[PDB]
Amino acid sequence: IVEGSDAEIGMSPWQVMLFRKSPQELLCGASLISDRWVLTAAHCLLYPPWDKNFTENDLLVRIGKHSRTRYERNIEKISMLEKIYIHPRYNWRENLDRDIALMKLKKPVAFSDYIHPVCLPDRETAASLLQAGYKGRVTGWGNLKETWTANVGKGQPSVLQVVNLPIVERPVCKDSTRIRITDNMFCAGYKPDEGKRGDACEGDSGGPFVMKSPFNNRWYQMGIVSWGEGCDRDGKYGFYTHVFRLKKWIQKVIDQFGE
Amino acid sequence: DFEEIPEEYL
Amino acid sequence: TFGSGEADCGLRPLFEKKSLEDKTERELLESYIDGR
Ligand SMILES: *C(=O)[C@H](CCCCC(=N)N)[C@H]1CCC[C@@H]1O
Repeated sequence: IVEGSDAEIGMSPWQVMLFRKSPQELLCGASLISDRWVLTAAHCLLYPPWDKNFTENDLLVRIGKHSRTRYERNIEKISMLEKIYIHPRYNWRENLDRDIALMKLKKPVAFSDYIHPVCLPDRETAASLLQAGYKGRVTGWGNLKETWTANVGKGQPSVLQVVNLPIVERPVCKDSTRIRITDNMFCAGYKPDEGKRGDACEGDSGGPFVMKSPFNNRWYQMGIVSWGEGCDRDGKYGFYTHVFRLKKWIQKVIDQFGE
Repeated sequence: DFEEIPEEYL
Repeated sequence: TFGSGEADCGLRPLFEKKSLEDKTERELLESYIDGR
């Protein structure tokens, strides 16, 4: 996260780390949506242009964390994957449309003060809250400064970072880029004029864009960190997978097994 | 860069 | 069943459950046409 701040403890108990186990590295963020299911971006697992194709045994999920690099000994839980599910129409050839994947955990995590699932939006929550100008919140352990152009100024955080960003109008989104934007995406970020900055950045992909409902005070995940051009570049915006538009597939796959 | 995790996780 | 279990979703043990607010959540709520 670029221009964010350190998260408080327990501020985002659904945040998950996607961790590969050899070499040990952070791949991406993710989110806990029940005791056995994790949501992330499909491009974290599967991206043929770069010969990226992770399977279950390649990966660990780490839940309950705050420190990026510490093994957080009586706090985090580490889990193994039993099944990865990518959207059958994820478009990695062109524009990362339907950039979504579900992961089944080998066995359920227990909740705690540090581990708690986020809600998924329904129609009226989506309708009400997904409006330009409304702010949501993005969290992650990715770079603090632009890294598809690998950067200094500090580099990597020690703790989970947070930033709050406005949703932007679709015309301005589509006018900022040459990429074809779909209805399964939205964009977010401040405009060049507004004074404030901030963005997700490398290593943040796959993580939650969340909003808090003013009607029932619950946190809902509205987006997944999906893509962008650079990090925090003026006149560019982050793009997020639209979680409500792909909710039938999510329900479908967690109903089919589903046991 | 990461601290060592327990070998029951690999 | 209820949700996927929860039901309890999106209420954080250390914040909403204890009626405590985080440092920046007012910024979000104030952008939602403030409210009143
Ligand atoms: C994910 O970590 C990044 C980009 C996420 C931030 C995009 C932005 N809002 N500037 C992906 C970029 C290429 C592969 C990475 O997974």
